[PDB]
Amino acid sequence: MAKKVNWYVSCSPRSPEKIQPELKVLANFEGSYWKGVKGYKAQEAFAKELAALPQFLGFSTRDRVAPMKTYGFVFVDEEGYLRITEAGKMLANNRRPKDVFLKQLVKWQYPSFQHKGKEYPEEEWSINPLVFVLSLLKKVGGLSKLDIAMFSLTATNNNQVDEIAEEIMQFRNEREKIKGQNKKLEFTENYFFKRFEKIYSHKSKIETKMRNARDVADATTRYFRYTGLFVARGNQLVLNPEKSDLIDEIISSSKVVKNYTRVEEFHEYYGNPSLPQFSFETKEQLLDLAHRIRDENTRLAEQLVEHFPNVKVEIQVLEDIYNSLNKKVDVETLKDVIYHAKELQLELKKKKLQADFNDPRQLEEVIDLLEVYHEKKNVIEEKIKARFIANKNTVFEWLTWNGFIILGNALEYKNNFVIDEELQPVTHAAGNQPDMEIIYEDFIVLGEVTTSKGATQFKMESEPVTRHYLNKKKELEKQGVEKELYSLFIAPEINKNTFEEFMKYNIVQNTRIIPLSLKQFNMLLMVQKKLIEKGRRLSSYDIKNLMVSLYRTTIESERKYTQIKAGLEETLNNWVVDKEVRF
Repeated sequence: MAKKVNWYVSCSPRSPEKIQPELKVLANFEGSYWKGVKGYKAQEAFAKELAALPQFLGFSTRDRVAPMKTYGFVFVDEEGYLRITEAGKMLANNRRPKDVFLKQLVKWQYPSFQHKGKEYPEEEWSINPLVFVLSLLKKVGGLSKLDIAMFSLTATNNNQVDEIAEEIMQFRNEREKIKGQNKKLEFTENYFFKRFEKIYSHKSKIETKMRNARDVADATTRYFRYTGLFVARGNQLVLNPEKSDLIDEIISSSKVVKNYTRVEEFHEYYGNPSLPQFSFETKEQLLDLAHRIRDENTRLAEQLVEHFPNVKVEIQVLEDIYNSLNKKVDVETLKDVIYHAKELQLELKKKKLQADFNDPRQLEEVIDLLEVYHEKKNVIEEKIKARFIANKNTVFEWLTWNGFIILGNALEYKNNFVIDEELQPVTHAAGNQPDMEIIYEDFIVLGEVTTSKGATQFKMESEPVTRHYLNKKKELEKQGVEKELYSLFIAPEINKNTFEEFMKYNIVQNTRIIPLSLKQFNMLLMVQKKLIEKGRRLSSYDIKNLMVSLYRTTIESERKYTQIKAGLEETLNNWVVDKEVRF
């Protein structure tokens, strides 16, 4: 048949936040001829402007554009011109972008204008993929990436939820009986092999399909987590329990519209970011929602403010946000207040972790997981696969960032990697950003981490770390922010040449890059764990003193690699001794 048997979240890009800067560029081409030969001039000029983005400096145009069509941001009208829908104009302008994605992905259906005709016959196809996963999870609790790959992508109709839920429950019951981890895996892989054989050099072909399903399941979890309707718990996608009422309405009102064959008519609906219109989206009920989020944020800050006065930052931001409602109480203003209020709630939740780390087992879990990264590559993959959806490179950013939260005292713990509504990690930081920026009262630390080693580490890290550092120093000067800037570079094993290159930049180009082995970083967290056991904890000054001290050693030590390396070990030990804790 021409007929496809699975749906698809493109891997270009694999994470949803990279659409917005592409779409902003594409919006400059609105009203250009875009189809057939008259369309060459515009597609070509777009290709080029898109090439200049930082995200491409460190493909076929039609492959970059396809997802923007699939999610209803853009279309080609019947006279062949490029048009940007209202959803695409909101996203280009960066207005409530997770809520734009949430409404586009809820309307997303097969068949559709992009997916119709002989390949997508109505006899087989009638599904809203995101709502299908919502309904499924109601039955099966959680789905791993592999579960999504095996069971979900090959659903082609909303009406299959009950039968696939049944099948999963029974697959988990068979697996559950199989004794021992390695036999469990074989069984899992055998079920997956046969299942996909019935669905589609032979063994080669069917393994390609399983791998494509795995790759797509990954992008699927990242786009779905971006809407906030789903979050990760361990290595499983689960429903977000803060969204239950929304998720029930979504399931109850979703639909596959029949009018998909004609472009303008289908996009007057699909391109409308007002739709679907949810019950609570009246002035009266959005007031109530804004007020409930205000109370949640108040409760969180109330409970932390005495022992963690760095919540003062979010308290003031909340006030600024809700003050808008002194001027205007219309639907659009209420939606902006709610969007920014939920963002600020996530900031309060990062500061809540400082309270959770008062429990020595929570603090020690981060230490033990960081220790996993001294093991062999294959051991790290397997241990991280069992506990996270994100790959082990992103999880190392996330663990290091938890490291900084454990140390305490920041005004802002700015992860540049993406996390979801439960603060679990999603996607690595972009190549033009440090992995995190930790902002303190009078200094700033860029956290730069890598699991890389050897020449590969020099190649991957030497230049980006120095450029991130000098870019931020220039930005701070431009903004008149007078705080001294440091970058803390952490790897399981710091390569000699990398180390030397940063020492050269500190003394020659006036950077303040401080390289610390993972072992040295974990010593810090062990220090703080021992202080908390005694009713004490590091102050902001303690952390500043460590960064200043280590920095001074980098530029004052004798120039030999082994001398600067020993100087740093000694400076670190001095600061550790000073804390009067015991190993």
